[PDB]
Amino acid sequence: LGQEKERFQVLPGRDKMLYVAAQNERDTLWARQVLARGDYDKNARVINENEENKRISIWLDTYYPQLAYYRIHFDEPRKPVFWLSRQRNTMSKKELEVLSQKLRALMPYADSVNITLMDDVTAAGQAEAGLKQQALPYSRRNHKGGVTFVIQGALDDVEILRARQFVDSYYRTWGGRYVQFAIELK
Repeated sequence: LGQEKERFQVLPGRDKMLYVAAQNERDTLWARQVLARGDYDKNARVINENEENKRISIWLDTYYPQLAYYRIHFDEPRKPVFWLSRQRNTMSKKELEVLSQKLRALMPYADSVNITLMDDVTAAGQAEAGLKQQALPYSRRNHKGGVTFVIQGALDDVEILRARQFVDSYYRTWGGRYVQFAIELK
């Protein structure tokens, strides 16, 4: 990979394909272009966290429709970590091993998929803390199966930016399936 060794990871697939793991969309596009140039399109794929999370969510929409979960993390791409709700889980260890097996089959570059339970109260508390940290007025509204944090009042361009970066960061960690943020409209 050369000077690109820090941006990308090449992983072997169970499907005999090669996977290039990228860190963002701009690297993903560029990497796909390089592939589409040397004609490796049929033999290699470029992956990223955001796309893979969307792709697996589609599959879950049809196979595990009532599933209470957060997000998959790929800090170690050969061993992704699937974050599930601790409070809202209904499945036994055996059923969770089945899910993990089916997730592995969907990600040919993954040795295994670890299912890890995450606390809902913690999920919402980390959202609250980040808003308190920036002395942002907000209302926490608890609904059935989620929480909305409504950010209130006017904010300057800097504060609008700093709040958007917090929100973006939160979603990258937790996904947008449980806690959501919104901006007050008056």
